[PDB]
Amino acid sequence: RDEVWVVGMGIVMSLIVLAIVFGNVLVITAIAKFERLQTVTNYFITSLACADLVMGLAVVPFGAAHILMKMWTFGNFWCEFWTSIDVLCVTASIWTLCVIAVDRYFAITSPFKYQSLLTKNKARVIILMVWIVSGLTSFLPIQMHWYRATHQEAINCYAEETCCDFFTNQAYAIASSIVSFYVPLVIMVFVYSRVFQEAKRQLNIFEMLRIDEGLRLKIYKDTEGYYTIGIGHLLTKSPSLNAAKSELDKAIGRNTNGVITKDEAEKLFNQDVDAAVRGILRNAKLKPVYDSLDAVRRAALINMVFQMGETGVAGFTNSLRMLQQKRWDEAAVNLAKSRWYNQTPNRAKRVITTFRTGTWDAYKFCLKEHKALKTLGIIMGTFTLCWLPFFIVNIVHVIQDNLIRKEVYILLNWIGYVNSGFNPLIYCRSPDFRIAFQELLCL
Ligand SMILES: CC(C)CCC[C@@H](C)[C@H]1CC[C@H]2[C@@H]3CC=C4C[C@@H](O)CC[C@]4(C)[C@H]3CC[C@]12C
Ligand SMILES: CC(C)(C)NC[C@H](O)COc1nsnc1N1CCOCC1
Repeated sequence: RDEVWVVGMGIVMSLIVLAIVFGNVLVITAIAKFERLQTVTNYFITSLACADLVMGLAVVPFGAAHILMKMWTFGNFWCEFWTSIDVLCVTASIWTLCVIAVDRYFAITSPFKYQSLLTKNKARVIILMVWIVSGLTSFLPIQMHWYRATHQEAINCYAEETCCDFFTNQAYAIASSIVSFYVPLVIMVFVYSRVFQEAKRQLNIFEMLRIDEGLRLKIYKDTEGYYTIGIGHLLTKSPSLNAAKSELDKAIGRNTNGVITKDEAEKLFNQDVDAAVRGILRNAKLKPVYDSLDAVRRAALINMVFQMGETGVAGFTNSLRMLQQKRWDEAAVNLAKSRWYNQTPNRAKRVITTFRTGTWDAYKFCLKEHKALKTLGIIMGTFTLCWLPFFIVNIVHVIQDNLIRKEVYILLNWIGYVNSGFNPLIYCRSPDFRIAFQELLCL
């Protein structure tokens, strides 16, 4: 209990409280003030950040006071109430994460793909419902004293206003643990593993080419040096801006002035990728290699025709022969031994991998909408990494009470507590939240 331990642990607990509060009001302020961040996914994130803000203000400081003082100095009424809020916050967090997982599944399986089927009205209704049901399953078994144990060590701690050690009967510690944590966790891990499976299997040429070519609504110059716009649409071979601006207006049918809209860029991208497949079926050297290939490897060939041209890809006489004979790794080395690989290495390696593996693993989490699914997977993933050891030691204590000490029980609970401050830092992955944070912090 040395002076450097109590002050040392006192400082880190104080910093943990500050990092949780600051970080979460930052997230709540960002979604409430910036319209770009006003989505149904972010509505569940503000629900998650609220529980985290309640954690850092109402549970973590009183928990820190219980460790340093080695006793409870807030009475028996605030003891039960503090514990009830604590349980409510963890239940609401995992259930909102479960709701996000389900919402993301219904979105990816819908033709909208990355848009939720829920409106903002029903999303709010879903959010207050998790808090009403969580509030009922968290406050009622504690206020009614259904959680209470019948052994001497327990009953004496309830009577003492100095004690607030969570003593429970084996029935509450199993029922509340599976209903408030294990059931939403199992559903979340099973449902969110499917959203990752869907995102990868549903990858097509349109998403693949948006990864490789990108999207720039303004007229720019590519790696080759020629003028390009939208998703890899070459305008002219002429090194003249007005020459490229003239051929731009002729493609849309209006005075563009060099600026294009998403509707126009997508329309131009659709006819471009259609011209790429049209050229393959007309070219005598590319037509049989296309028929021999599979749906995913066909996209890799279309991609090559989109970038280099129909006659360009027909030059790989050896590589095309290898693709028909289905000698993927032997095709890869010849494709590596090219000017195309030297000029665009990050793009070529992905297309070459797609020919080898015959999967979308090279284009794994490359799309902006996929990064958003990865970020949400990290939010869910760290939560279970932080809470699972505490919830495992909780369902082990019921079978054998002497197997684990009280010192390791609080430590694993605090591993779950520090999670409440990680979520805001994980949102820095999104550029929308990054731009929001910088503006609110005035940097
Ligand atoms: C211990 C108890 C009293 C604290 C509970 C606090 C309640 C009132 C808070 C915590 C989380 C909150 C929700 C967080 C998310 C949203 C989405 C937002 O776009 C509209 C409001 C709404 C729906 C909030 C309403 C109020 C809410 C349910
Ligand atoms: C033990 C103490 C200090 C009250 N912390 C509670 C934990 O942070 C999490 O509590 C829970 N949230 S949802 N389900 C639970 N539990 C964990 C404890 O045993 C009963 C059910």
